[PDB]
Amino acid sequence: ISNYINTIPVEEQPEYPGNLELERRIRSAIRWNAIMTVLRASKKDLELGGHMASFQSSATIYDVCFNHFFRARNEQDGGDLVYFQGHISPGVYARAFLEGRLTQEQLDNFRQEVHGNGLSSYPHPKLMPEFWQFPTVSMGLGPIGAIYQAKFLKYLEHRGLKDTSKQTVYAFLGDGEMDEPESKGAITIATREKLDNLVFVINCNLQRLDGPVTGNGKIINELEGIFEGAGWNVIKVMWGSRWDELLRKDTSGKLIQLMNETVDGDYQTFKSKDGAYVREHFFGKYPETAALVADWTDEQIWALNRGGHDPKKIYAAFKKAQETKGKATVILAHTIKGYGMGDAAMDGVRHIRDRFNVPVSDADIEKLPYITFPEGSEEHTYLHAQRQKLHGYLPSRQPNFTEKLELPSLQDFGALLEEQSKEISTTIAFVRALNVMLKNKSIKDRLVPIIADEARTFGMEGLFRQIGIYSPEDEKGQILQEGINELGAGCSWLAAATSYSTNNLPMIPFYIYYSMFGFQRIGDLCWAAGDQQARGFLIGGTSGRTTLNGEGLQHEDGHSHIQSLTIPNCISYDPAYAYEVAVIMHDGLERMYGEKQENVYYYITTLNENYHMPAMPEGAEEGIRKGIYKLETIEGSKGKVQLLGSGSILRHVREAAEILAKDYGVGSDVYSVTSFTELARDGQDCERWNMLHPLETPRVPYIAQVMNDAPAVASTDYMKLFAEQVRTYVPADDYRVLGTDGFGRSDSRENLRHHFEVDASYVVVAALGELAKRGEIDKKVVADAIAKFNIDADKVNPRLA
Amino acid sequence: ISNYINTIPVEEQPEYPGNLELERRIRSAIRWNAIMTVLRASKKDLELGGHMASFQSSATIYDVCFNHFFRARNEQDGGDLVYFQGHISPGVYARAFLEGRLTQEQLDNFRQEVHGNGLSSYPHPKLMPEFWQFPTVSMGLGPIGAIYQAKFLKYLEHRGLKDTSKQTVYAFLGDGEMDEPESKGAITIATREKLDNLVFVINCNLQRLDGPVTGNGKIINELEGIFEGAGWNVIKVMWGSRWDELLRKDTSGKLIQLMNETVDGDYQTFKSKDGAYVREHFFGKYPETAALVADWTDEQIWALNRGGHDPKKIYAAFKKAQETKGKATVILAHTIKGYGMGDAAMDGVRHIRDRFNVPVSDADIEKLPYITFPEGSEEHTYLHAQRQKLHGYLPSRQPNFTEKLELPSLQDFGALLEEQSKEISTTIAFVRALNVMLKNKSIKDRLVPIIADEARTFGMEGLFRQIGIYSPEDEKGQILQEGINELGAGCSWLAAATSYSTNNLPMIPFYIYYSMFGFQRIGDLCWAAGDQQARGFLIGGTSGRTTLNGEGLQHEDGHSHIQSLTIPNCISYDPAYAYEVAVIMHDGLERMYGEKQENVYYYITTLNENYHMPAMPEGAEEGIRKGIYKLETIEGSKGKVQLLGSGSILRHVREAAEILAKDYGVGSDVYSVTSFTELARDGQDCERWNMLHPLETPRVPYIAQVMNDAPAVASTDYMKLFAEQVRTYVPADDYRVLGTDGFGRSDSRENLRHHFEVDASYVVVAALGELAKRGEIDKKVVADAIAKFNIDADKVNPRLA
Ligand SMILES: COP(=O)(O)[C@](C)(O)c1sc(CCOP(=O)(O)OP(=O)(O)O)c(C)[n+]1Cc1cnc(C)nc1N
Ligand SMILES: COP(=O)(O)[C@](C)(O)c1sc(CCOP(=O)(O)OP(=O)(O)O)c(C)[n+]1Cc1cnc(C)nc1N
Ligand SMILES: [Mg+2]
Ligand SMILES: [Mg+2]
Repeated sequence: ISNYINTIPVEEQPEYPGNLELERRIRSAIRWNAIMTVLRASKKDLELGGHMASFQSSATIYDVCFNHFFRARNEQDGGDLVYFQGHISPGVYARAFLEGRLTQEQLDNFRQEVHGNGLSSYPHPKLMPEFWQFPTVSMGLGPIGAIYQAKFLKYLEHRGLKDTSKQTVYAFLGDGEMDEPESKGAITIATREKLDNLVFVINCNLQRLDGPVTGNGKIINELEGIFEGAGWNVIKVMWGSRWDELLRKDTSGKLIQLMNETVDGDYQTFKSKDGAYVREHFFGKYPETAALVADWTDEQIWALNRGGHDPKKIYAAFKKAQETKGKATVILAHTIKGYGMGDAAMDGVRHIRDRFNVPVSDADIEKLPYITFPEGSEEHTYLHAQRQKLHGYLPSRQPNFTEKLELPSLQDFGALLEEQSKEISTTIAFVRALNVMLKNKSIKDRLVPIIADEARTFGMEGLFRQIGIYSPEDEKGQILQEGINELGAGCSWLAAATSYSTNNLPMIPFYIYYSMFGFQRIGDLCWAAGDQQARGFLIGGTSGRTTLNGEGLQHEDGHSHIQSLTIPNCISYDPAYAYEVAVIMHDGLERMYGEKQENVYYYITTLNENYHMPAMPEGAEEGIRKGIYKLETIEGSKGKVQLLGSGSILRHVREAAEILAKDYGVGSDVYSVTSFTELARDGQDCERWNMLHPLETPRVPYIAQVMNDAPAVASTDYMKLFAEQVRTYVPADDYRVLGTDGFGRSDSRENLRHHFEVDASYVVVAALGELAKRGEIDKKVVADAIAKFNIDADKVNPRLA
Repeated sequence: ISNYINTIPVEEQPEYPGNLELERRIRSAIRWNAIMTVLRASKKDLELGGHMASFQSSATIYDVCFNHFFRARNEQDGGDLVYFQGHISPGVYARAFLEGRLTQEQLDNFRQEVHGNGLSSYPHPKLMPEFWQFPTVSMGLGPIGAIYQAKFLKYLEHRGLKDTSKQTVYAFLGDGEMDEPESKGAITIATREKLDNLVFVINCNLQRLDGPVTGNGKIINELEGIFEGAGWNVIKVMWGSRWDELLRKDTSGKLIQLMNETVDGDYQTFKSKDGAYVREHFFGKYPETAALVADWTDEQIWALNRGGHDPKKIYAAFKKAQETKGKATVILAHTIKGYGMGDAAMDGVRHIRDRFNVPVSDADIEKLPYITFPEGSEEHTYLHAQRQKLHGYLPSRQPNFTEKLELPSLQDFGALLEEQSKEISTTIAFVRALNVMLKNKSIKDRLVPIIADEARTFGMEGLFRQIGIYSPEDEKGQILQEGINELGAGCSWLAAATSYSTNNLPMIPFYIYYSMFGFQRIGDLCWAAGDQQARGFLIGGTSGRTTLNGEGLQHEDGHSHIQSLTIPNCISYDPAYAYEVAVIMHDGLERMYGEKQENVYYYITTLNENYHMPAMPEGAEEGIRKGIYKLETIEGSKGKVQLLGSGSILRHVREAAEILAKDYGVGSDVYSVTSFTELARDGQDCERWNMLHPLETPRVPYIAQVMNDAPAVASTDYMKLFAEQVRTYVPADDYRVLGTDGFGRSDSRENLRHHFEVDASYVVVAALGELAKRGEIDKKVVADAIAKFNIDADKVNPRLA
């Protein structure tokens, strides 16, 4: 911790390069337009919401950056990647309007987007695909997202894929937001990886929403203490220019002592009072500090301002950051929340128009008019001139990449479509599939395999040799080993998965990890990734409740597919065989990185269990993509059922089919369900459309074009809801679903599959019971199966075990 | 960052209080048994798994704590709260066996728990309720959980509820695990709250699972740097006692220097070579260093050990931690992963036996025998004596609290059961219910309201005047204000929700926050809370996709219920009315904290929208708790349907019922569904039971007892699956479900409810559609309803919008 004053003394401060007077004029119009946008919205009385106090506190910080630092996307790179603090969006909209990028109508449609000519409350690429870039309103994600984005830019340079040396990643953070663990939890990575292309800008207004961040402490010193300790370059922007003479003339050092000892709570109390109060309670603390302003008026004392509101102090900080190498920089900008808003914290607008000398008549002021600068005016000219010098306007977003990739054909995965020699797992199939992609000229080096420590568990260790591990194992290494850090790996994945948009350089990441620690652990990032239109693959390894058998409660995943189906643009699959994994990976590659450029990302659960991998049935490709296909039908003259399975449990459902046929004379149609969720969505879309077009030919759910009406049983390694979700669309009156509801526990696969009532025995009993209800076999046969199979009909429901 | 030597020089090192040689005899048996447990499991060839290398590196650290520090649960307090690193569990089981707390048959069932006499892979209270206390195997949750547990202990002392001053919270962490953002992201909280009852014990073996944490750096210095920066007391336990004469003998300071410049990777390299390669590639760096070991044998060099393996060095650290006040302490213990396992990390077993002088003869070694110390032996005597002086054995867990609470009756919530004069929301209902609880003598001071910054948004402000904010606004304050930190808040909620077990002191937490930032953001902690048998309330405020209308994509929650239903022991509700909220909160209170002591926690989504709140219908209580009740029946002669709604959307389904009756003569039964998830679980249980008891009369799902066969339509503020999950159990041929699938966006509630196709007009069209299909009405009237209601039949599916 250093003294509570500016890091950069005035004698080391560079001359300000812009026109302060003209800049303030434009900045005041932006402040005004932002407040008009939100006030106009609130007048509608539709609970639209919106904030003003935060942007008022950081407007000058953004202004200096827009006028002198921010590079826009250009022909060479995506420009500076700015993670705009979410709730200051009105200020960004206000500037964009001023630059003629948005119409008044749009501002008048702030927070009213459904009908198409409105603006989102916050940065949401999915809602405004040509405008916003990084979803930041869920606090804490921006900081860690920014760290891994800066690290990815370095990666692209080190790998010789793109020169990104001219890009800087700015993460605009709140001080209260720094309390989210995700906020400082990975700051150490920036020092490890020497991220001198990263600048954290923390708006230290000392307040969060309902009160001070740490009233009895000094948040700025806390921030400086931990960032410095983590090895970052810390630049404090504490006091404005009026304080300089004061600090210089004070030979006693008491003013510094006084600033050091005063806590946040008191500094906040001062700004809520007046000049006389500050003279008595702050300077009045010591005779020497009292003497420094004895000859000042109370009004002159009240003029003293925080550093984050002084363009000269701000510039000094951003320029210094720009020259700092070998590590990242954090700028702690001291501001006043609700700056210039008066008592507020219908003439409160009058106060604001007076305070910022806004050019709005006391006559028109009732109309909450927006201010624009006409073409040819000083303001208009300067505004655009500064932006053109920095390559244009930002934020801006390109929705599709321009180059054409020569993707592998499904035939290139031919080896995986044949029966496999040895028993292997779908995870081994995944690695084999990746190897096929790594032989493809067009995308081999665009692939970004990502792992969170665990590689050996996934048989990925065979790649540490072939393509190497990134380590600026050298800087040309291709694999990203992020350690025990799922959120960090997900942030690398996200940066890679959106490179097609931000850098017009499509990269195809495959992040494989323990499925349990996917959506459950980084779900807020998975949602944000959907918002950011990520295109990549999330491979949930060691998946299935009963399949990662020895690991237990906190590892046995029988529900990640329930979490993943809540993300609209995530496409999820639970393949049982190697050929399915290949057809799915190929399809995903084609949809996301082929000419379609579909904005979706994939989720594929894979397994750590080896078993026989048969050849793909001729023509089953499309059915695998759609979510289901008939594997075979076994004959039997005593009855007929339908049996569905997915993932590791399918082979057990097939075992049940053979038992039903040979022991009971019951034939069956056996289906592999590669994606219950895609089938459910398809069924939902068909019935929605049918409800809306009552006079037309009703659409038939895909699952109904595959299944028939005989009694059906489904079993998977996931909770029942995974397979039950398609009930409405299954065309049979009986559809029984077995699943792994309940907490996991350690045991053999055999014991867990019996415990969770999903093994072949339970599928047979479920099928026989349906026949028995139809009077096709004696109920005693079902009772006898239960006993023969050692099934305990009265053990507690696994959900409650 | 200090020199790469012990923080506590030998001159300030207290005399070790124990019998080193005897403790080693005991420790060697624990080491042996842990290994035997894992090897015997491996022999079964059931992919059970388990670890050995990690515990071998930290065994002595734990051993010193078990002999001289760890306080067991006693009559005064719950003892020290030890968050044992998850994968060192075999060592804990080995010691417990040696203490006679576990049997040999239990060790032989390591990782086979289904049949009842086994041991979980890791610390899972849900699976071993009388043994484990804290779920730590999901890395990163242990450290932040421990920080807030330590804070909660202080809270209990300041509130005057329990004297926890003698309790220390120990978090045993791995160095690789420190990369999890949750691991270091909340550490400044320990400094703000002066948590001198918290000790972080980081096993710095320089390795994670697939390689070194940071081979090109020095993870110990990185850790010291940031913890020191966060205000913690850092104690580095670097070198064993053999280095003391050496470090002192060096006058050039070349050794200190040599130690400072060597990177993690080099150090790991050395421990795989031998004294030879060490006296040359480490000591043979500077003539002054290689000269210190001039008169030394390559064997005496190879003898130099890391501090984490020397009990004298370990004791000093823990003793210094125990004495420290005003801040938390972190101990960085330098160890060797796979310590003493030689060759590897019957020949390897022979090596272990010899290396640690294990009392196992050549004749018995092939049987992989466990060792025990007979009563009367020195080892047995010492083992138990040390533990008795420390109040007993740990870990151990008490599943139920002993005191009897006098809970408020449902009558005490009478005002909430009546028709409300003022239009209010379910969130206002929750705050009022809390207030009722706050007037109950027995539980008023056991309630723990928790907020993450936002209180004003939730109308929680009126409570500050009543009970205040915990702020050591004073240390008697009842409300926990955790700032912008949902994970921290969840950890405080967990600490409070499990106080009933940990301190035999029931505390009832109510954590209210934006629902979107619940399971989605802290889902891994929620799962873990289930494992920890948490009994508390999670209130997802501002819930529903269309109800928090202006906030948009990262705020509009139409899926938290899909995430919460994956947790077995979480009970979820989405009430529409104030009376339902009171009935739900009363029942949860009774279930969890009444005599039943059910191990579940509640999740209730509440709304920010005000509307008319009717009186609870006579006798609806049981239906409200079970999940559904028939609100009303509307007469009609043209047809009849059933309409279901929950949350804020029920109001609209009720309006659709009026329209159906007024404009189309269609009558209906209207049901409020307070919990689609509890109904689906009930349905699954009935079907599971019916399948398992084919000779019995089929049980009928509650929802089917309540409903009839008339065409049904359901609408909610969540994705369709929320209501579709009960499809199988709805006894009607048609069950259409409207829901809010798709990303949220900003707009008026009216525009979003139309966009997401869940408003009254869509319910009416859905119902007419079913009647037309049945022939009751003409399809043409369905078509005319669509145009009449300004419904765009061809707009894109909201899931895709
Ligand atoms: C819906 O509007 P809101 O509640 O005002 C909003 C914008 O959603 C905010 S703003 C806010 C306080 C921000 O305080 P900071 O000091 O970080 O920023 P500022 O002082 O405003 O510059 C919080 C906690 N949240 C809520 C919040 C909480 N948790 C997460 C993960 N994200 C949030 N964004
Ligand atoms: C299946 O067992 P496993 O992989 O050996 C296990 C126990 O599951 C572990 S152990 C482990 C490495 C531990 O490294 P540390 O340096 O922290 O500890 P140690 O060196 O062993 O003392 C990881 C990443 N995981 C996996 C892991 C990853 N991510 C989370 C959130 N939790 C985990 N626990
Ligand atoms: Mg702030
Ligand atoms: Mg380690």
